[PDB]
Amino acid sequence: LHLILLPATGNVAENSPPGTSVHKFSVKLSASLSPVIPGFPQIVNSNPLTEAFRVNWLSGTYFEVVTTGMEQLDFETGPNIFDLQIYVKDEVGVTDLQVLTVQVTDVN
Amino acid sequence: GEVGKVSMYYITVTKKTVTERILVLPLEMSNTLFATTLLGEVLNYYANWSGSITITFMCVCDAFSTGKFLVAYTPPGGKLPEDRKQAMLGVHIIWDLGLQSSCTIVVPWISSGFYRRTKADSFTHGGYVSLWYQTAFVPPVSGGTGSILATCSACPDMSVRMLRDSPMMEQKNELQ
Amino acid sequence: LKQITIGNSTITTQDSLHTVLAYGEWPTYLSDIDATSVDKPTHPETSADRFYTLDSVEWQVGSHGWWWKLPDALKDMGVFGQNMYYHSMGRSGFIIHTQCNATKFHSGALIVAVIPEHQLAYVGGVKVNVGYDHTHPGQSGHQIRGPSQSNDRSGGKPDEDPLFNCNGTLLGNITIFPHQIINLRTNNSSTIVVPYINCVPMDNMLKHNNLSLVIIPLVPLRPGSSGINSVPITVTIAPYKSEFSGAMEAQRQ
Amino acid sequence: LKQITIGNSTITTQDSLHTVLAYGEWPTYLSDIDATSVDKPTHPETSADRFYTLDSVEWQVGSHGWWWKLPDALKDMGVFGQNMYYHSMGRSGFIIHTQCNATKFHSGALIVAVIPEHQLAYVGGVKVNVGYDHTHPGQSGHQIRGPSQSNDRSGGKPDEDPLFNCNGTLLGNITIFPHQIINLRTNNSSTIVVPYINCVPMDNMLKHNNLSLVIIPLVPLRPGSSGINSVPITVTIAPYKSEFSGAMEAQRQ
Amino acid sequence: LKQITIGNSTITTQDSLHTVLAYGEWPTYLSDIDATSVDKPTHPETSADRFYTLDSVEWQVGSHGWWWKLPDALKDMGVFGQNMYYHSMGRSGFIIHTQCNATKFHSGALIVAVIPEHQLAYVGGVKVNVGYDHTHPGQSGHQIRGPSQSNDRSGGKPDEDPLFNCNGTLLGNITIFPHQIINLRTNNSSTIVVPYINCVPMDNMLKHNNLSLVIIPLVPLRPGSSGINSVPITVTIAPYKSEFSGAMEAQRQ
Amino acid sequence: NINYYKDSASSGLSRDPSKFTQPLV
Amino acid sequence: NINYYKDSASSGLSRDPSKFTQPLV
Amino acid sequence: VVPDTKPSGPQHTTKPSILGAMEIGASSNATPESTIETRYVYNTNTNAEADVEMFLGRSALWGKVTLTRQYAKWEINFQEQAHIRKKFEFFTYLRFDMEVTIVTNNKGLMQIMFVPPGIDHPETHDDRKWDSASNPSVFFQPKSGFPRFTIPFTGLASAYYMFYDGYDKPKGSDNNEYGIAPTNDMGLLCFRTLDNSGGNDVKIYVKPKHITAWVPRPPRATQYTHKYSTNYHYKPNSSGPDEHVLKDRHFIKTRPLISSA
Amino acid sequence: VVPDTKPSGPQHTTKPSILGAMEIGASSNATPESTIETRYVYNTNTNAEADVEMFLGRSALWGKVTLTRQYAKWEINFQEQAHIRKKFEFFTYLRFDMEVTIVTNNKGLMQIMFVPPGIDHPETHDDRKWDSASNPSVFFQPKSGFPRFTIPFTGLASAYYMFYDGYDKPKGSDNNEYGIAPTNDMGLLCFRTLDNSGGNDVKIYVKPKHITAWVPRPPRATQYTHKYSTNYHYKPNSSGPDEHVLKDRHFIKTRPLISSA
Ligand SMILES: [Ca+2]
Ligand SMILES: [Ca+2]
Repeated sequence: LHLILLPATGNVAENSPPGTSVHKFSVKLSASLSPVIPGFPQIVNSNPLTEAFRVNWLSGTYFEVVTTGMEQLDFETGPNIFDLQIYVKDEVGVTDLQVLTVQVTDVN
Repeated sequence: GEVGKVSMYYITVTKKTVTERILVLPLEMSNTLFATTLLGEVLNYYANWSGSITITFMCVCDAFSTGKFLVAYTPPGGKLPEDRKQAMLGVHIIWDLGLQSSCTIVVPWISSGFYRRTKADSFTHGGYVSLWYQTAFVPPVSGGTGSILATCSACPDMSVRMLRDSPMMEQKNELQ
Repeated sequence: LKQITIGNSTITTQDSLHTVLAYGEWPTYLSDIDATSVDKPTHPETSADRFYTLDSVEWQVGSHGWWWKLPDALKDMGVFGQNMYYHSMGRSGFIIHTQCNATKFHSGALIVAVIPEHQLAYVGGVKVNVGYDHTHPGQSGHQIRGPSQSNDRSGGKPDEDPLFNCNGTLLGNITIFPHQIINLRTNNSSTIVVPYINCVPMDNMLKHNNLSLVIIPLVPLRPGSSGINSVPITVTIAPYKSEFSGAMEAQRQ
Repeated sequence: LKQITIGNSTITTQDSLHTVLAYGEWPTYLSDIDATSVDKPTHPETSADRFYTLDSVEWQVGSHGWWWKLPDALKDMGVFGQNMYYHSMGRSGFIIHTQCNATKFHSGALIVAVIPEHQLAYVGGVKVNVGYDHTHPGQSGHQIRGPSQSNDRSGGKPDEDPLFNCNGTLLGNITIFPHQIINLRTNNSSTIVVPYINCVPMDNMLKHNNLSLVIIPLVPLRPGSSGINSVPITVTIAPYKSEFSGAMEAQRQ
Repeated sequence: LKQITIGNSTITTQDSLHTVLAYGEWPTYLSDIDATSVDKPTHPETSADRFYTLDSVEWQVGSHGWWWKLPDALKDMGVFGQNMYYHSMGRSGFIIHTQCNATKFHSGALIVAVIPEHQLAYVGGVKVNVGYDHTHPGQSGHQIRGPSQSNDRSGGKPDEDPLFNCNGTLLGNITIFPHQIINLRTNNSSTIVVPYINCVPMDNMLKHNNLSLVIIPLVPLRPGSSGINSVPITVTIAPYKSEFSGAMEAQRQ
Repeated sequence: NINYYKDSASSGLSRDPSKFTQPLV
Repeated sequence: NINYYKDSASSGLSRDPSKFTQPLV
Repeated sequence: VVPDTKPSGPQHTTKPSILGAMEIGASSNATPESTIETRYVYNTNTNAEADVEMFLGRSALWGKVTLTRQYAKWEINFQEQAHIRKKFEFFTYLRFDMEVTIVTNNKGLMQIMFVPPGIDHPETHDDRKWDSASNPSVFFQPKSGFPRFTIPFTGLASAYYMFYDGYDKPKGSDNNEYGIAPTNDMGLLCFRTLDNSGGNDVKIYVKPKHITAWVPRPPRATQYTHKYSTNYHYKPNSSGPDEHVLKDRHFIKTRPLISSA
Repeated sequence: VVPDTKPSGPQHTTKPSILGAMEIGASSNATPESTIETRYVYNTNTNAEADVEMFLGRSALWGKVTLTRQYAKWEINFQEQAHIRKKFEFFTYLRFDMEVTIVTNNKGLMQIMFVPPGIDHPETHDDRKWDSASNPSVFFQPKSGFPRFTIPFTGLASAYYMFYDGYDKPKGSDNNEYGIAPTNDMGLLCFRTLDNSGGNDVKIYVKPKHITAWVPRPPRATQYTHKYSTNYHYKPNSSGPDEHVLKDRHFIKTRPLISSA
């Protein structure tokens, strides 16, 4: 398994709505065509700790990291940069952990 | 996504259990990895080149993150390794992280002919440079990260010949 | 451990690298074999050649960079600025000390380059020369503010993209210039000693900016376990072997 | 700071101790005063004498240890392994570099010993010779898996107790052997250079295992304030002054 | 009477001619004035430089010929083959001993030539490159199987005509190449010592076949008064001064 | 090596790395 | 014998059988 | 020539010749003798096609013109053609004499007039300012020969500015000119035909010789938009209502996945 | 010069200088002094027209092209013309500088551009890639002179491969290329006319000089079928239903009866 386009940097606005987009990635299916386990890809760890980055599933094998709004991004206070790690894992099971560095811009 | 941004110059590493291939640089002066550097945009003016490459990896992380990486150069004619046991059989170095962030692998001049073509083909391909986890990357937190950059240059024994046009320049409109 | 003393000032450091001497040459005085103007140039030598520290800029997350033109940044800094405003010509070497220190819990990098003749690109579109006011911002510098299609184009604004060095040439090839990297893991400071680089012996210090110090956050500032999300960067520039000739009225308004 | 280069490979370290030279002797070639077989031995000297890195083992909590027999571990590692399978006899010195680095927040120790002729005990009970397959595990090594009364005894399994060094002699007296300790407070690596130790000049590299690298977690791995509970240990073994004689068909199946 | 010993092997003959030394030069090692790659090449010198005897081919009536590419034929022959599969480049001289003996009642001839760069023709027709599998048959060689309009053309088959040397140049002019004739009236063997012939110092031993030993039944095998209608031909090839550089993973599948 | 025009500009084509790659003190 | 272009490739045409016909030992 | 490869055996050193530091702004001294075990190799290779006199002295096309009514006018600059402009913008200051070869497909009798700066050029053919006493002029027939003349270094400085971070006028001015536009003008070449026969295309091939390059710069990684301007935001469509969008026109290609190439 | 004939009287020897053996792979040492009674003959004859520099250095035609729309393109190879290809395939490796003379019947102003390997050639006349800063280009008028330039030895080896028994790619590949096609490319020459007047035929006469021939080969006894391919089964008719027959096209003539010629 591979995570397409993840070693990467996303960008969220400061006061972003719950449901906004912060990076669009994909997964190449390891030449055996064994699909992804439907709970996965997840976010195991974040760098300081973080909720509200939930990985969503777009139409197909393409996914997306989406702020769910359980935690507000407040740039005038901290923290402003997160390093979530995204954990795809397929049906037979060959995992791939890849980092999405998420920055927070300043809305002013 | 990262081209057009400053974040195309580094990759992000983490603490993993199993060894993963982190980065592959194919040793081509026509590949966009090398051809946009100083060494590559000089060597793209010349149809042939002969010499050794220096590639220096720097890990930007905090002062407590340590790690060992295997930087292997597969010589020409060999497949891209896809296993660390297949990569350690080539020209490799193993660098620790502490008190200095940089380490240089000298990609030596291993070739059948006397000169290698700049526009890479299968007859004179230069091989591959691959970065591996030797033992890990262990940061002071569980989800901590490091940012590995890379620079390239020429060794003193590097030569070029057959000065040609550069493919790194276009002109489609008229400059008025 | 390092110490740099130019008169009435002193720079001290603890975790510092080798000082970069730009193109292997120290700042010198203009020799009689290389001079064109006939009058005797002035030599302040102790009140102009001294460490002037500019305003601190804040390295936050999402900061794309800063640049200071030289000798434009020292135009209101002391008797160097007064001698620049009162003379027709001038030449000067520089000793640029850049300071940013955070912790052993922070991450980040700063490529600190000194570009001779940084002819900045226009912010985009039509054939418009960039403004005098926008390439001469003083000691405040110019926060690079990042590329966007929605950037203001009113009146010859300079380019805002740090990747193309705001003149079209790629960052990462910026290491052909006299540079140092402030990696917070290993060092905290960067000293660059630049001679007078121009194809002319002396020129007008207000019209022409010879050097341009450029600081780019190559890797962003991770705070780590520590609640400090932004660390100041201070730039301390000292003229060295500065001379001026052709004294005249003050060129102000 | 240290650097060990044997051809087509290079070991580099930052926080490293003195290299241990086993019994004060460097690996040499077989002299004509100490040789028995008449034919000229081969000397690969650049493609066999190189750093082969085995698979990484995971130092968790509750890991009792690992061992790799030599030159059994390099049996499928390159032209050293190919020359071992194609020759009747062989001798080789070794340069064993063990790497484990965690942090300044981790605790732990690793006694990394090189035992000549580690005749392993049976896993327990009746007079049963231990198996060929269990003392020749390749580059994967053998996780020591701890003592228990419920250990499998099917087919000459080796002993699983790290305290008795899996041959009945006490750990802690293992420092009579060429060893180093990887204490994560002070160092992260351990280099041991072993000559050819045998009472015979050359022997069959598949039947006889001369050395046996043994790594024991003396003190467990405390993670400290950091969520990393397990750190990999990588073993990089390089043959040195390896020679082989009596060429023949490949001794595989 | 003749004897050729290269280590761990020995060739002996009774009715043998002068040994042919190809182009007057012995196989040598690559000098430092003629080398391009920087790393130190390996030198097996006793386990690769030895007489490897390939499979025997049967000289019947109607046999048009056989050819073995070199160093392709020794790709699974011992540590020479193992060093070829594990290295990026290699050069080697060869000592080719061809053996065919029948009787004083048999008749026949065998032109045994060594062709440098035997670029074989396609078996016929359209612009199609010949296959990798058909010009690399291993130690089994390629029975030439005679010209016909009904020969298989599937997948870049090589040319099957021995008269045009399967590249368009006439047989009988094949004596410009290092050759010997095995005329069963006078001799039974033919030894040809070839140096490394290439316009490059070392190349990949799997992609490029430098030499090509070609044996053609010039005059057919008459049995005479004796009921033996077919006599085996054995080819014993020894590398000589073989060296390899640029060690890497095995280039197999 | 003749100068056919008796001028220095009229001639043909005429004929250390360490100022870069090591600009240290 | 003058070289009018000051180059070795720019010149004109430049100027034992026993490796063949007797390649014996 | 380049240095030969020195032999290196196995080394067990405590000063690593391969752990450096990128932060000091100095490149590595690392040769292949540090990393592997090398052999001696006689290196006869040269970089004599890579020095500035051979890198730049090639006779690039600097400008094209087309005779409209027996008349063309070209101001001498390396700025209309991107391939020679990139090679010149490798450096900051360049001091070079230039020889100027005119390749015209006109058949007949042509005149070039090198008008030095500070005077009125002839605005047409048959103009009175073609009859000049001191302006250097070249008459030639394009059949049987190409014309060629060396313009020496006319600089007003020790070198030409490839880049200028300054302005020609003080702060209060309004027609200020950024860049290298006021710092140096190499005159202009005025072309006319005294016959009518052939074509109209005039190509000006200029070769820099006796070159001295003074401060290295990054090679340009974007296509040029204007001249004397160093911009790189190309505004492709002026008419349609996607007008204020700006392409980048760089040469960095993308790969589908790192650690798979 | 060739050796003189030595005088030889009647000889009654026991070591015959005329009984040899063909099987040893060595040719005979037999001179006419062995077989007959010779006289002294001063031989001033030379073989100075038979050495490789005089055998190959003659300026053979290597390729023809025809300008279609003011444009031609020829990749440099000795493979289209059989008479120079046979003389080169006398040998295995050849190291030679080559001078290239262009014989065109076009009247006007032509341009040759030697495009070195690894870049895009101009795909037409009036293309932007004719305006190049570093590609070596030749402008000439074909009336009053033929153009000529020496391309030195551009080899990536010590010699050119006339024959290559190898492939450019490893065993698992599918687009493998047998022969000398990947081993060396001598660039290409791009022709264009800046006028329109004359003809379209461009002939490229290439003379190998400073030649060093390295391994002798049999001269080819069959006609060539393709290039870079060394085939010789000519497939004459593709349409009709005798299609899969293959002529041989050799030069061995037959006589009606041996021992009667
Ligand atoms: Ca806010
Ligand atoms: Ca804000």
